[PDB]
Amino acid sequence: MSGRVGDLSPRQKEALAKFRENVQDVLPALPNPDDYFLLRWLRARSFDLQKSEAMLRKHVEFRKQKDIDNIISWQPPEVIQQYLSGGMCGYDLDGCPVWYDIIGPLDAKGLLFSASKQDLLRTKMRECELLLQECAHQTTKLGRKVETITIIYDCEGLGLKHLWKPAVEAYGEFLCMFEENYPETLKRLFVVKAPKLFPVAYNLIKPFLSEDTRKKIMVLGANWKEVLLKHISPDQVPVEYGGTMTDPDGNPKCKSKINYGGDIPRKYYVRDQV
Ligand SMILES: CC(C)=CCC/C(C)=C/CC/C(C)=C/CC/C=C(\C)CC/C=C(\C)CC[C@@H]1OC1(C)C
Ligand SMILES: [Cl-]
Ligand SMILES: [Cl-]
Ligand SMILES: [Cl-]
Ligand SMILES: [Cl-]
Ligand SMILES: [Cl-]
Ligand SMILES: [Cl-]
Repeated sequence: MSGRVGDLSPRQKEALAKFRENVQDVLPALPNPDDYFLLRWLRARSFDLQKSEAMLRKHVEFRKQKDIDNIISWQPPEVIQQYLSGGMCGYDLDGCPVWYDIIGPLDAKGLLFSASKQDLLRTKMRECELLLQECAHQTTKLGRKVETITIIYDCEGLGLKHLWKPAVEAYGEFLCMFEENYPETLKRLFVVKAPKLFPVAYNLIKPFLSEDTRKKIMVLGANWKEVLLKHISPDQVPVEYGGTMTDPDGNPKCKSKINYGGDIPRKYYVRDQV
């Protein structure tokens, strides 16, 4: 029993009806408060009515404090726009948007020396909202509900520089934000090209992850391209990641969609310590 629309148990259906009744005062100000929306919060707290309501009400306050309704129109500062890696590229075989994270070339120190933690976190919030918006568009296009995302997490080049304490702490703040505000949004996360340092790095961030997220993390081995193509059509995957997708100009990295980071020029630095 999956706890999804169309599949609910009698106890889950009853809990959903009570939940909607209990939180109806905040629904008008939420985006599309359909059963699918409500059930994300209920599944995240195992249909505990008190905990689910507390989680949703905290999210309502987050949306207000961070101006989430208007965040898609907020373009990050130059250093972040140019050097914060990652991007949305393609859809998986079930129609879910795919997000690429590119860790190796990420200059975490340069970013923290060039941008406020608040603007870095706001940029990550905006990414979440962009992905949810793409899910809504896919839902309309496909005529069935699309509400999760697939992540390709490229750990090639992961190194000790990424485990600088302020970077780990800032990333943990992002992860907590994700868990508290975007529950039940991750479908699967594929870690590719992980080096030997990966288990230590993973242990540093596990404290910030939910058990639900941990269950969805799949660490791939040498045959990672093959595995990706079992989940995503080749025409939806960059050549760089085993597919046939390119930028319009032929570039196999699909850089028009995916930012590949890089070391941040000193002209962007705004502080000398963090
Ligand atoms: C993200 C923010 C707030 C600022 C950007 C600059 C910055 C602080 C970068 C942090 C660098 C850093 C600590 C990268 C983390 C490396 C940790 C790993 C490779 C372990 C694996 C991490 C996983 C599986 C978490 C994935 C989370 O579920 C996700 C939301 C994708
Ligand atoms: Cl520039
Ligand atoms: Cl210290
Ligand atoms: Cl260990
Ligand atoms: Cl563990
Ligand atoms: Cl599988
Ligand atoms: Cl420079």
